[PDB]
Amino acid sequence: MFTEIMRYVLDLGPTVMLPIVVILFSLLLKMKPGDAFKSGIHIGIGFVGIGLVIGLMLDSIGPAAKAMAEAFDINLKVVDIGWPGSSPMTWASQIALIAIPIAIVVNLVMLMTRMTRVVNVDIWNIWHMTFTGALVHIATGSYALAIVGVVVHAAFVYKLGDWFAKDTRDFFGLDGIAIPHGTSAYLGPIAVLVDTVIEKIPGLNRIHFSADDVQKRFGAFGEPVTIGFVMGLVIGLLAGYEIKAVLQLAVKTAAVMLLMPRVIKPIMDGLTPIAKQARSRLQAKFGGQDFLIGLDPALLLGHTSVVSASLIFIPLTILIAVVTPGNQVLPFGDLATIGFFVAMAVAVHQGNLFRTLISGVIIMSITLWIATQTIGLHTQLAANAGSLTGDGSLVASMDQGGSPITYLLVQALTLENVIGLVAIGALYGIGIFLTWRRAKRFAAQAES
Amino acid sequence: MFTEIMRYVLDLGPTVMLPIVVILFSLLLKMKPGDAFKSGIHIGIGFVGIGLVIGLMLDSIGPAAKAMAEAFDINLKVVDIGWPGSSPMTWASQIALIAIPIAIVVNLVMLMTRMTRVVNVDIWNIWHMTFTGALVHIATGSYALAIVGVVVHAAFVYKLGDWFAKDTRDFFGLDGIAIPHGTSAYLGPIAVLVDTVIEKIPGLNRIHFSADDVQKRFGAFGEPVTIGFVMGLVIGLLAGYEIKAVLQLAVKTAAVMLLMPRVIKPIMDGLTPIAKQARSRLQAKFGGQDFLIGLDPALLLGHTSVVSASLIFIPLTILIAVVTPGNQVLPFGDLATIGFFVAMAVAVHQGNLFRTLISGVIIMSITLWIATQTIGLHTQLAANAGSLTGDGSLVASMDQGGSPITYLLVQALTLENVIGLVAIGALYGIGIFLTWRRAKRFAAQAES
Ligand SMILES: CCCCCCCC/C=C/CCCCCCCC(=O)OC[C@H](O)CO
Ligand SMILES: CCCCCCCC/C=C/CCCCCCCC(=O)OC[C@H](O)CO
Repeated sequence: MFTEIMRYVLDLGPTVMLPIVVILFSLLLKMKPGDAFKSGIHIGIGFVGIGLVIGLMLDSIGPAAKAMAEAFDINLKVVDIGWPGSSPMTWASQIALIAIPIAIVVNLVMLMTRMTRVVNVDIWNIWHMTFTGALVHIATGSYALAIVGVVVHAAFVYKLGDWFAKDTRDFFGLDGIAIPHGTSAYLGPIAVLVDTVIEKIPGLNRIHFSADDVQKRFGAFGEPVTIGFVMGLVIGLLAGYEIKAVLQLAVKTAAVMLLMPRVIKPIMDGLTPIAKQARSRLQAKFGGQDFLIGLDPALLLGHTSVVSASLIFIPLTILIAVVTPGNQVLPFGDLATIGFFVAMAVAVHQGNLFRTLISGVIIMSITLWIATQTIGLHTQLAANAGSLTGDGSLVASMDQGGSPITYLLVQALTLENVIGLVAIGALYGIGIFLTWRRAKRFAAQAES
Repeated sequence: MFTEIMRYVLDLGPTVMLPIVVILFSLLLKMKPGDAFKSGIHIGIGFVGIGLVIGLMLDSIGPAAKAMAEAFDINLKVVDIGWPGSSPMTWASQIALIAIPIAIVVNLVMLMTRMTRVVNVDIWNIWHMTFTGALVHIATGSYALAIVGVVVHAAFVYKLGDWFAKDTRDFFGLDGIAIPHGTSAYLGPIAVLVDTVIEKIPGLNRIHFSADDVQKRFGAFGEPVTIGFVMGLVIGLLAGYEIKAVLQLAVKTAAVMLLMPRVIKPIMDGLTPIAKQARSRLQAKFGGQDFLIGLDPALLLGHTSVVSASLIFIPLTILIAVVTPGNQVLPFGDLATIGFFVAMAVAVHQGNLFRTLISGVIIMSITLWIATQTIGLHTQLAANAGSLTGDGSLVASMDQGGSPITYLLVQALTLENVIGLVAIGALYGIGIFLTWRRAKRFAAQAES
């Protein structure tokens, strides 16, 4: 049955499934069988560590952030269940398993018609696409309209990996990798718009503040590890922790700033030989068709700037939630892994924390406002998965709940808040246009 | 008073308290302030990662070994509770908190009287000493004899750090570091005996199964990472796991071989700048004498040749427990980290799996046999700690329970089985004599 062969391939995990597809690629690419095996193990090993550092993030940074929001006594009565809560609900929809073959086919069609360079192999991030269908299915009521949302969610991110290819390869050091999924990509265009505006504003276009400058004025006290200690201290202090817990958390936050890059290196260390052999064999067929592998946006968290933005925005997002007019959602389950949101924002600004701070507030305010506009649809998905206890408490999430993709599609096929559609649609649409044009220059520059 | 501050110094953690001593020492050495902080933080990051990888060993390789051993739940009716059960029991003894100052004073007296060169900073593995005293207290009924056993254990392990210092540097890369605590060091004298016997037998002295020889023969299939995958497959199969869990475990058993070296390096990188400055200042004052810092035995598992033996000996330590004469103890809790038993054996035999296998079988048989002869004390150590029911189920553990130190100390002051005292004491005593000679030989070679 399709469901078993999929639910077996799904529950197999990236620890096993992804190595095999990478090994099978090298075996048919005339690579020595031992060398092909060696890469697959490293790719899986990196994912084991990636689950470990992220496990540290959600079990030490998460508890503190979840306590800061409660300590900051506000009126926000709806709690961000986060992507740890959104994904289980999304996998309970009737389109959960039918989306995975659909997304590949949209990729396969686009690959043949020369509409994408991304050959996605991360079949686990499709829950983001299922989320767009799930909320459309709830609002519209058409099984096809939900399926169409999956195709749109797939085709968009497949090009979101194309448009951020130089940013992933040159800034994050991920050659041949495209990061199409997750908040890092689909909120990327918002940052491409902000950095576009700032560059044309005089004076504002000359303000800089990179983490390298902190090390060029403080030394050991400006090193990324040291910042991970001080910021970890404040997160514990602002959460009412005792001096023991504050001191203990700070090293764990610092340990992220060192271990996280080390756990993502195995994937790069193993993917390098396969790409070069394939690049030595596919340039003579398809013709210079530099392909890209689609992987988890977790590989973007191995940047010292991203982790610094992640810890810095833990208190900021709680304040952005208060300030943001119209918001009723309290940040919670997505506060630990919040560098996912502002990841590609740092890449666009190339390290300028000044623009990263401006982008993040715009990013967080919009995602917090959108999640407030999807509380009703989100709570139905929770009920449609058994996650709604007898309380009936409103269920909302910043991940996928505040997605412009999922929102702009629902508000188009329903026409509830046209004013919301116009403002968000123009804001996101311009960002998509500017993100697409930036890649056009990049291709012409490199080729010539 | 003392108990309150002791727990606070203890509960603050190896991640927070060890940086404090390191930071203060560098400030004492007139080192730069920020340069002192950076070394302290990296050590904490090192111990954060150690807990993460040592938790993957316990939570993934553990249940696999706990499943293989369950086949023999019928013959061996006493279960090795392991160090995850022996350590808590030993921390409830009356001699627990008093053992920290007692062991530090012994180190000071031995350091001042120029009897040892180890400056132990792991005030957390002192429970091994408290275990020796506690069982002596249960057996002899004397508080003094319990304290005497603590001091004798402290004196032996402090001397064990000196005598196994070349191995920790030449074979492990832990310069200026001694590993005095743990099953690795105090069963090391057995390995020195096995090497001596084999090197005197003709033909058997010329058998080499080293890791490097494995790599040239196999290639990428003999590399440390690939070896862990293969053994992870067998461990999964022998535990009755499904095909997927066999494959999922195998990548995680290989991830330990790669991730563990990279979580201990921050401790090395933090301690290195301090060691050279301490050499620069204290050289002339202390007569050009080289000191060693005493840390956890977990830094010995960063050797790919040890993790392999930690997987190879998971089935063997079980199979040994069926043929060992007079064994009522089923290995269990210590199997996930069984490399903690044969660590220094790998260094003495210089990574020769032939001599490691012969040595390891001797060590496990002796510990399993001794663990059978210490059950009554262990079952009372649980009763006095509250970890017991009225069922009559007996408690045993190969960690500290099957310890030659605790057994020989108990059997000397009680004289229950004089035959067992003579046999274990002779083999251990001959080994200690061979171990001390090794230190004298190496020091004279250094002067040359
Ligand atoms: C630069 C590239 C990107 C450009 C992006 C431009 C803005 C996109 C927004 C579209 C929403 C348009 C309005 C949708 C509704 C149309 C009118 C309608 O049907 O309204 C019915 C309602 O009942 C009346 O009150
Ligand atoms: C290989 C090592 C060789 C060298 C080994 C050297 C050992 C030195 C021991 C000193 C402890 C002296 C005994 C201290 C016991 C005090 C007990 C006590 O307090 O007794 C009164 C109490 O009320 C009763 O319950």
